[PDB]
Amino acid sequence: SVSKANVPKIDVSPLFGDDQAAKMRVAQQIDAASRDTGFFYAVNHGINVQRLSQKTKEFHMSITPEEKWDLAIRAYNKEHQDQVRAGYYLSIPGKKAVESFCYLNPNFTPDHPRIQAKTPTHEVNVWPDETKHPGFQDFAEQYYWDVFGLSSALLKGYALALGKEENFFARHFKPDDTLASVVLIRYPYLDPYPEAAIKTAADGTKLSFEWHEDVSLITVLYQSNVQNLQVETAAGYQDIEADDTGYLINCGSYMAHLTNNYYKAPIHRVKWVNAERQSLPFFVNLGYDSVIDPFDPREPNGKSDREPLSYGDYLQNGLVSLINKNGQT
Ligand SMILES: CSC[C@@H](OC(=O)[C@H](CS)NC(=O)CCC[C@H](N)C(=O)O)C(=O)O
Ligand SMILES: [Fe+2]
Repeated sequence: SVSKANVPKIDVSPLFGDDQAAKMRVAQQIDAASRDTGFFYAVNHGINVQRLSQKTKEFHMSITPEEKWDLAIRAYNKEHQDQVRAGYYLSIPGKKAVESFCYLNPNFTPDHPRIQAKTPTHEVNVWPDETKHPGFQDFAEQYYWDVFGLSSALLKGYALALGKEENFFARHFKPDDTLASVVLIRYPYLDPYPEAAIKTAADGTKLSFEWHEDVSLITVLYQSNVQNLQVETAAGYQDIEADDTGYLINCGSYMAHLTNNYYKAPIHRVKWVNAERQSLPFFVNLGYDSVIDPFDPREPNGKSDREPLSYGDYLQNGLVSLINKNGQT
């Protein structure tokens, strides 16, 4: 009774290469999707998503309660005051179904100047014991760089789409300083599924996570093949078809700011489904001091009545606001 959202598949492979005309034809497809529902699937992205899913499953299904406390963010473990972002986010049986593991830039090491300075939103990742999870830390760090590479290519396409040179965003998206994160979200099957863990939208739809815009520049998402996402359009909420072979891409509210809402950050939500599944976002965040001057591609002089906002300010406020709105995940 809900209609299907228009979410085109775009072959992004030309964004990795040097065929400028072909990159422009990709850019156009990105422009079109961004102005329509705000979602598309990136196909021919080069990443082994089946192996991602398998390694992620192995982790989620083998990590023990003892380990989850030992890795827990501050919201679950007061001993871990430095873990605001990175670490384990516990479920609460009977009340909260979702659980997840977040990690940041592998280059945020104890000697990183921003870690030394204790700058907000920068943390050193926590990992489980290697002997209990062999290969996991190395797999996950490598995945960070594989999805970083895809995101750089995507950002070349968004820049071209907006009438800019292809490095317009990508120059602010750097291995040594990016605030990008990976989140490995487990949405469990539960029998019985507690009502407490199911939210209800104003329209009656049962949800697992309420409506929101993403806190990102763009978001680069892998999910299992279980339909769950909806996007608000002018025709109401529409269902996003699942595709476990591609990456679902959308703009976050930083892109909306920079573009004066020419590329809106689409409002979307997560339907409740009683299915064991994965939601594995990569949030494309810039550096803490990155500032892009806002502009408007619908105005002849390109000028915007919005003020510049540094990415670090944006991100810290955004993540707090999202927790206030939709709850601690
Ligand atoms: C379809 S919304 C994507 C995913 O939800 C999230 O990841 C939500 C909404 S985008 N994001 C967050 O909670 C922000 C996580 C930020 C992360 N802890 C960080 O520090 O970067 C889900 O529930 O499937
Ligand atoms: Fe989201």
